[PDB]
Amino acid sequence: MKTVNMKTGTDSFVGEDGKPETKDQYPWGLRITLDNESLQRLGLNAKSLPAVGDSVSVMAMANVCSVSTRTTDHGEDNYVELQITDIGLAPQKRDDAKELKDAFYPDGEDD
Amino acid sequence: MKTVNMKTGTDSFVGEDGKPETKDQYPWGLRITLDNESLQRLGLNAKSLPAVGDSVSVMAMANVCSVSTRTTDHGEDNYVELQITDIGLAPQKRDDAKELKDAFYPDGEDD
Amino acid sequence: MALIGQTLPSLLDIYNRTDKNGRIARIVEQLAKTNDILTDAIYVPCNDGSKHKTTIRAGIPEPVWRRYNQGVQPTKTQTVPVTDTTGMLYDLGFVDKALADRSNNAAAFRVSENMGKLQGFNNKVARYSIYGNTDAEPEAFMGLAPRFNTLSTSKAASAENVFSAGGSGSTNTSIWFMSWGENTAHMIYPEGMVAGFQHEDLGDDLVSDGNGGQFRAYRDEFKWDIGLSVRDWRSISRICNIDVTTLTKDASTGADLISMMVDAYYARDVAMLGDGKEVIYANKTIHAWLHKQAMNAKNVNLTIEEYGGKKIVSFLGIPIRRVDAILNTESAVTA
Amino acid sequence: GSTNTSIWFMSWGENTAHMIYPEGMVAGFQHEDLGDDLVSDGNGGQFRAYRDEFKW
Repeated sequence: MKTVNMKTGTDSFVGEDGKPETKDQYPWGLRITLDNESLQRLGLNAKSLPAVGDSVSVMAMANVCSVSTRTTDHGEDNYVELQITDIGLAPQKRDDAKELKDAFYPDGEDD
Repeated sequence: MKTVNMKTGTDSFVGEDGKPETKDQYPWGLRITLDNESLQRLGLNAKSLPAVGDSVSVMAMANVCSVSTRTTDHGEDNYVELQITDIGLAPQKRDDAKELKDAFYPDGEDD
Repeated sequence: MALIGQTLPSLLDIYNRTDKNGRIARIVEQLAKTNDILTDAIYVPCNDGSKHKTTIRAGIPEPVWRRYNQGVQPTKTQTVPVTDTTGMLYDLGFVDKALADRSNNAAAFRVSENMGKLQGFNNKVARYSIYGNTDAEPEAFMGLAPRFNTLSTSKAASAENVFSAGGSGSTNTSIWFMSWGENTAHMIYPEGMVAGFQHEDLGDDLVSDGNGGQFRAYRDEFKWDIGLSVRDWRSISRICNIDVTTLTKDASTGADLISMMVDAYYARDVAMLGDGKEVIYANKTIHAWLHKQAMNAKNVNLTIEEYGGKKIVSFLGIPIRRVDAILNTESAVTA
Repeated sequence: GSTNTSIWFMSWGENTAHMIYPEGMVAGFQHEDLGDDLVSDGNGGQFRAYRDEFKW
């Protein structure tokens, strides 16, 4: 789980942006209840951060965000209210690490 | 008849072989009973000969091969034990000819 | 010139399965090389639409000695939710309505297809019932891995062994045994395989994208959804064992032995009573080996006329069945 | 690092003494009244509740 929305890879090179990728994520709605997800395999070192966003098609407002350090396998949780588009995730920043990326949708926790 | 496997043409030019391209004819099996085929139409000049080989996914191991001389329209027959990859055919050789190779599967024959 | 690794049944199949002196099918039927497994499990649907919650608890501390007047303070027991996920998996087959009718009658053909697909299916499901869990979901088991406790809960449920190597992952297999009733959960439809359906329409053909397509066919598929439960971390047992050096040395000798066979059994009861059945699992090889080595115990035996001990299906008694594990994994045991 | 455990065995009849009144885990007592608060001192309090204790 699941196609629509997005899958890995994205990915992560020695230096990457993060605004990509995958629309459809759709531009109308609100929300107040349940879940989301995000993880993957082999990190390398230090600085990283996901994010979100919303509008129609492009720019440029709002956030929720998160931050992590290096480890292999992780996760935070679900979103809040939104304008409506979620270009998210929007990773960053440094390191090297070609490592695949991530995905989202229902979970699914550890035993 | 039929798609998967081989199709014409290659087209066996001046100076090269025709090991290309089929990837893959799969890599597990053995073979001893039924038939195959190979022929085409216009040639140009002199000695040509096909062959076959196989390995695990790439190259290179044993062979079987055959020999023929100049004429238009032909055909020989089958194969003995092989692992599985069959990069064949592998035609040759010299003079100056630039047209059309063959394909394999059921008869065939004449009337 | 052909380009591709053959999806769909090329004529090679229909000519190997074939039909000579007629006929209909293969003399019931074709046989052979696929291993066998058990499980053969218990299944349950789970509230709600997924997950399954449940709770367990994390410590219940602590009363203190009252000193005649003062110290008490309210005390509070806590808990935590738990249960996990699952996923579906399936294939589908295709034929060409023409070729399956040359030669005649496809019924036997398709029946052969579904039986073979079935055996491969079960093979894969048992293959991933024990390993995995770090990829694109379903599902999870291995999560007893770490060797010692305090870094996890492991410990008592792991019983364990010694040896192997820290710089060489070769090889030594492993043995499991646990009790059913710590179920396997499924989403609200029947249990396993169920396929079991029929379709006859038109392609579905040439890809990318694919400059056309269009041909008629005769096809269907087989789906499966499952998801084990943990329900409780206990009533389960792991081992590390041999390796084949000592596994051969153990003919009747005693340096690196089979003793854990009892320890694991005794590492259970609280209770936590639950519920009705238990069973021990082997990977063949260790099965026969255990038989052959157990015959020669200088102690309890003496038999009658005569050897060699009529399999093992007891001990003690809790019947044991055989599954397919593997002969190479990793260390991670006792400490 | 031993750390070695041990095993025991004795007999009952070399009893367990309890102070001239009931025995074992007793209670089992409920009532219903108010708080009370956090520490120092802490606030106003007074809110009906469910109370109980077990002594030994």
